[PDB]
Amino acid sequence: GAMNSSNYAELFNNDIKLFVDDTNVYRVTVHKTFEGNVATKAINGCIFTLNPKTGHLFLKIIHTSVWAGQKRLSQLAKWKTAEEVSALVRSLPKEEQPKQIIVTRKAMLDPLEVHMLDFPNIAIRPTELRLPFSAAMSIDKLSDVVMKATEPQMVLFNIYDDWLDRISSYTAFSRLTLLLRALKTNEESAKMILLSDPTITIKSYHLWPSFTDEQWITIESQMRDLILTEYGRKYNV
Amino acid sequence: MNTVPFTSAPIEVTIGIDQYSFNVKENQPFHGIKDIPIGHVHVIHFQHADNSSMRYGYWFDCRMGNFYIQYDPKDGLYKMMEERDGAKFENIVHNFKERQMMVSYPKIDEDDTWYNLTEFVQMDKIRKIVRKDENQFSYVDSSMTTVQENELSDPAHSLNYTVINFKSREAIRPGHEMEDFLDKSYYLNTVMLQGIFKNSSNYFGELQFAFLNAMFFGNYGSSLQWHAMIELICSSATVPKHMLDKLDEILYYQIKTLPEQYSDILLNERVWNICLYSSFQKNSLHNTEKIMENKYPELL
Repeated sequence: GAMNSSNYAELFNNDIKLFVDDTNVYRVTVHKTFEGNVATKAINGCIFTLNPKTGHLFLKIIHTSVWAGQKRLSQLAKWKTAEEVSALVRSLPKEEQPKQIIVTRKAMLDPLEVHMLDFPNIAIRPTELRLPFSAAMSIDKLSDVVMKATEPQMVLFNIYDDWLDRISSYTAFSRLTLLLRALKTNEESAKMILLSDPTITIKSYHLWPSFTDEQWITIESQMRDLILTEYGRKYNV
Repeated sequence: MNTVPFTSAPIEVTIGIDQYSFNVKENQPFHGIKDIPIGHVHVIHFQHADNSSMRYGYWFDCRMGNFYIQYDPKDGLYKMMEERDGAKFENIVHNFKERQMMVSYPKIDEDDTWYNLTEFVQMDKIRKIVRKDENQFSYVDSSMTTVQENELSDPAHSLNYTVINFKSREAIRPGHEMEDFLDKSYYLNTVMLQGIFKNSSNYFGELQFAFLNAMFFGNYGSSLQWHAMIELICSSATVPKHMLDKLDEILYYQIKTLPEQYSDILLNERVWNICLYSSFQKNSLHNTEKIMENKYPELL
C-alpha cells in the first residue's frame, strides 16, 4: 500500500523505484483581461520523476503547446503525466524498469494505474510523506531548461550531483528533501544560504554548490534554522 | 397456472416464492405452492428456522418441466428435483390440491412487481451464470462466490457473471486511457453490448438476476455485479435513449421492492451518489432518483 515513515529505508534498497511528482506539470499565471475578467496563461511545466537511490532525475518538460485547445487542464495534466511516465518506463530496458512508482499526490493513482495496465508487476503506490518536490523549479538550472524549452523535451540530471561518492542514498535524499523544504518555505533565504560565499561555485555539470563535508553540515544547519525561523513566523509559536 | 409440490416439510423453515414468504412449522402438513404464473422465471427460497445462515433457493421455469421440493435429511436441505413421469406428477398435485395442502402464489391482479423485476431474465441465461447442466433449475445461496471474486475458489459452485473491471485492458483501449476511463461508452457499447451480451436485453437480464440474488440470498458478489452493471451505464456519456428509459424503470422497481431495513447492506453509497448526482446519466433516471430520494435520503 502507502509509503510512510514506517517503511522509509525501502526507498534505498535494490528494487528500482521512481517517485513521480506532477505539481509542476500544469503551471499558469492568473491575470486580468481588458474587460476586467480573469484569464490564465500557461507556462512551461515539468514532470519530476526521481530514482531516490541513484539520484537519476527524468525531467520531462511540458511545453505549453500540449494544452492548446484542451479543456479541464488540471484533470488532463494528471493523464498527460501518467502517459509520459508510462512512455518513459516503455523506453527503459527491462532491467532498468521500476518495480514500484510512488506518486506524491493520490490524484495520480488512477491515471498512472490505467496507463500502466500493460505492466501489472509494477506497483503504483501513494505516500504519506509530504515531499517538497514542488520546489524543484527553485533549482536554477532545472527552472532554466523548463522556461527555455520551445518543444517537448526530456532532460536527465543527477539531483545528488556527486554526493553518493561520499554519502549513502539515505543521507543524500535527506539532504535533498531539507534543501527543497527550505527552498519551498523561503526561496530567497534558501538561495542566499546556498550562494552567500562566492568561493564555493556550482560545477557546470552540477545543480548544487561544491560544498566540502564540513560546509554541508553548516549549510544543512542554516537550512534547518531557516525552516524553524519561518515556522515560528507562520504560526506565532 | 403451475404447481411445485413438496413431498413434506420435516424442518421448520421460512419459504420464499419470488417476493412472497411463508413460515412452515416442523412436520406441518405443507405440500407446496400452486397457481404459479406461467411466463416468468420464479425462485423458491429457504431459510431454516434453526440456522438462519445459508439462505438458498432454486430458479426455475414451470414451462421447462415438472419440479417438486423434497427435504434431504443427509445434506440437510430442501432440494428441487424434476419428476419425468407426467402422470405420476399430475396425480400427486391433484391429491394435494383436493386436500388443500398447498399455499396459493398470492398475486394481486393490479400487481406487475414480479414481471417488472424479471422482465429480461430468461432461464437459459441463468443456467449459463449458474452451471449445473444436468438440472433445468438453478441452485443459488448466500455464500456462492462470483468468477470475479475467485480471481481476487471451487469453480463448480461459482456465479459466472460477466466480469466488469473499470481498470482492465478489456475496459481501456491503448491510446484512449483518459477517454475510456472517464467515459466508459466504448466498454459499454462495443465490448459489453455488441461484444459479449449481443443486446441490451441480455445485459438487463444479468443486471436483474444479480439484484434478485443480492436481495433474496444476501449474496454479496451478486450485489457487486448489480452495482457494476449500473455504474457502467451511468459512467457512459453515449447510451441509447431506450436503454436509459428502461434502466430507470428497472431500478425503480428494484428500489421499490428492496426491504427498507436492508438498504444499509444492499445499496452502495458511492455508486448511487455517483450515478444519481455526478455521472453522465445523473439527469436520465427521474423515476429512480425520485424513489431513492423519498425512500433512502440517508444513503444520499
